[PDB]
Amino acid sequence: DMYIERAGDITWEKDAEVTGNSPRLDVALDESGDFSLVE
Amino acid sequence: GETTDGVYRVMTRRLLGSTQVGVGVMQEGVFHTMWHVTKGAALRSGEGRLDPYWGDVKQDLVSYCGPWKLDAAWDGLSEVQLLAVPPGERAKNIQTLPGIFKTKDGDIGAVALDYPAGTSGSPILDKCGRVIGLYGNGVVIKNGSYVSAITQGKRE
Ligand SMILES: Cn1cc2c(C(=O)Nc3ccc4c(c3)CNC4)cccc2n1
Repeated sequence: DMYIERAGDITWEKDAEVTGNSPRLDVALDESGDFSLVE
Repeated sequence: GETTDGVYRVMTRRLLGSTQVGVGVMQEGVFHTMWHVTKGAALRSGEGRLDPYWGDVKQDLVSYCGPWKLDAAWDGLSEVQLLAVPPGERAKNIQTLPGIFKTKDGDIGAVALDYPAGTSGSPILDKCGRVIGLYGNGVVIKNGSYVSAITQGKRE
């Protein structure tokens, strides 16, 4: 049995930590909603 | 019970202690999360009950109390903010420039930020604070890291 608890507001934060890259990937989506890499 | 707009954690008491299985967005009285977080099961908000309304395994999305309300889209150019809510940790905005998932039915924005599976359903935002999609369904690239799609529903 699952329950929900408030975590905060949905706002954009100016001066937030900027990280992560931007990869262009060939992917496939199956009937089960699962992504996979196409090569 | 609580129906105020905002980000919420999805918890379960079924396993050891209280375990965070995911995250969701409350907007216009509708709770939005990823399908694999709840598997379509009912949710509790204190003494109140949230019942599933719409869901789809392939899109990996589900809404509670009403139809999917989130219709903002990534513009394909700007940086976004993942409002990450990790297990046992405080909500934190992380800014990134999304990459692309090239599929046979079109391109999807994707965020390359590694977080625990219990962070699934955390909202991805634009500079206006609008939810452009949810984090938690993507792929594992060659080095072990996760790259999630910016998964957005359809507002009927
Ligand atoms: C290594 N890693 C895996 C992560 C996931 C994750 O397993 N998602 C997930 C799980 C089950 C299903 C779907 C997606 C869609 N179809 C059913 C989520 C967030 C971070 C993750 N890191």
